[PDB]
Amino acid sequence: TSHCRFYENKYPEIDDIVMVNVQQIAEMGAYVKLLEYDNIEGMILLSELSRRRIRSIQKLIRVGKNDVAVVLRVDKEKGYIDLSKRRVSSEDIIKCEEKYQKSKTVHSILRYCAEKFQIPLEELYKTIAWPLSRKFGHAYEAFKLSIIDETVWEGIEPPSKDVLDELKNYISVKIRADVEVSCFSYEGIDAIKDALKSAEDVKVKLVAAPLYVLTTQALDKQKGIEQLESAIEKITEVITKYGGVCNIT
Amino acid sequence: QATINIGTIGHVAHGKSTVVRAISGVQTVRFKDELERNITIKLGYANAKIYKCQEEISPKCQRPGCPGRYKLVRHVSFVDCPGHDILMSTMLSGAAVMDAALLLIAGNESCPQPQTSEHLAAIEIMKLKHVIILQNKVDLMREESALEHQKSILKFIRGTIADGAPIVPISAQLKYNIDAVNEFIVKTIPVPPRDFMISPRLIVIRSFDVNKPGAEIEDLKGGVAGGSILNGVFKLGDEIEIRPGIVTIQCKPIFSNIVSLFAEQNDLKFAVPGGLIGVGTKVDPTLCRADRLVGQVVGAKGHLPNIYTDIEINYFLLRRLLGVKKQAKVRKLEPNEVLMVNIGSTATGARVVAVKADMARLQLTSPACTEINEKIALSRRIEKHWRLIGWATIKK
Repeated sequence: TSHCRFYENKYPEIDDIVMVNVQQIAEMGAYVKLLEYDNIEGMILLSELSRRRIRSIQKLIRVGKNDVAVVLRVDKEKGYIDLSKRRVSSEDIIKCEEKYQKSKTVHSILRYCAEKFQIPLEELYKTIAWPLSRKFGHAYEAFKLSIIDETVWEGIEPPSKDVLDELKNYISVKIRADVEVSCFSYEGIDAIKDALKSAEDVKVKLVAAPLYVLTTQALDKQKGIEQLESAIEKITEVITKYGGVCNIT
Repeated sequence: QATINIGTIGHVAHGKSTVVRAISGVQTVRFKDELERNITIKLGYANAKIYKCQEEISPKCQRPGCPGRYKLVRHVSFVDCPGHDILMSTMLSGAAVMDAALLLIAGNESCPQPQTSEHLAAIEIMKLKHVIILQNKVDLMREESALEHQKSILKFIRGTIADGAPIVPISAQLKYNIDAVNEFIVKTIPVPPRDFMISPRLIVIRSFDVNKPGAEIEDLKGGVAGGSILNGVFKLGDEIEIRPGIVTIQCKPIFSNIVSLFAEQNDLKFAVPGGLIGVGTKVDPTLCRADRLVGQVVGAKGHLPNIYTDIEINYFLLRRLLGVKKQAKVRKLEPNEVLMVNIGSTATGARVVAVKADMARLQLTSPACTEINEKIALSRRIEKHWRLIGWATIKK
């Protein structure tokens, strides 16, 4: 309905690396909820959080914020489970942070699908999660290859094909220029045509004989810096060889 | 194509456009949002048909009884100018482009209306005495009042160069009595002859780009010049010089090869003179932007018009001025004063170098082109806007 499991085991089995946020700290340590099994919660010890004794003025700035944590021990039938982040290496922080960003960007693409197609969220989640997360790594680079190699969609069935269409629909900028062709010539048309035949092959629109609205597409937003400028240069080049006058905004 | 340039003249907010509509069906538009509610800047254009019933508006004789079809006489084009005393330059331009005139007087509005009188004077000056007079707002006036008005008009037109010019009582809105007008168009206005060998000269009043908002540049259009010919059949595939030039202070003439010579509603091989024509040229539509080719002279390549600023004028003036109710005394022309000198289509601001007995020497702040002797209507600034003083000829 709202959110569910990762990989069909009720708890984070012993000595894996997950991510939590600290909820409140009074005397036990934090009541950390697990960010992978969202509604569940565990806890963690005071001496386990760093080695330093945590000030209350230090305790207030940390609550709510999330971090990474390895798991020491787990009751298989109780949710009363421990966590740990003193015994977490520096590389494992970035590795599990990348895994959890991966997790959030594969959860957000199914949350609205289940809650706007109005079906039980867990069943189609797990029918995706058996072959794609058991065959290899889970749904991020599975779905970046699924839109180009369609054998992923036919390897396992969803209970409906509208969520199929919405998942195909989710994962699958203009720089405005008002160049003023103020020409007073006889070979100007040809020049304009020539200009069109190189600056458009990005979005060029005629407004009148002088005014032209061209919205040059940028990829890094800064890659259209090298495009607009080029266009301008071309324009400058063009009109000296024909007879007219072009001025650029 | 269009056989004779027939102009429309009258007072502001009388219904010249309305009259045109009544005649042709072709609308003068009334535009630029100012002019949508009020009054046009550009000339209004319409194409009227003459195919007479001899056994008309449409080439079929189903209407006037006899099924013997409408016998082709002519096709005529309108030259409808602004009738405002502020915008008179356009009117002046129209005048030395026209071959004949059409007067418009309203019933309930007075007989010595200033603007109308001014227009009449202008017409007289510029050899346009072929005026068909139209009583317009008669769908308002009494059985006696109208008659009185007519009588007054007759009285007025006794000392003028118009002597027995025909008067017709029409409704431009109700569509009545225009048969007579049509008849007169063949009757009282014969077309003055316009040949092959008289040196080809085009007089431009309008600049046009047909560059529509939304298109791609891989599908482009050139520059179209809206201008009239009064000598020389321009045929498709000729080179042109436009001679008042382009400004650098010195000016340099513009060179354009013919894309098209378009008249009526369909593009033609030729452009036989005595008609107002849309000439597609290889020239930029950026120079045909709004109103840039207004009052410019076009000649076929291998020709010499001269671009004068210092001019020898032979001038003649009135006793008492026009444009006003309040017809003020003509005080003598004052040296180094800004007059407006209208020559064919130009409306140049000129300064007086000398005043003699019947001759004056003029400085032009904008250069005009004289090929022949050239017809002039003169204008002056006494009461803010430009009033008509007199007329001239370039003594060259």
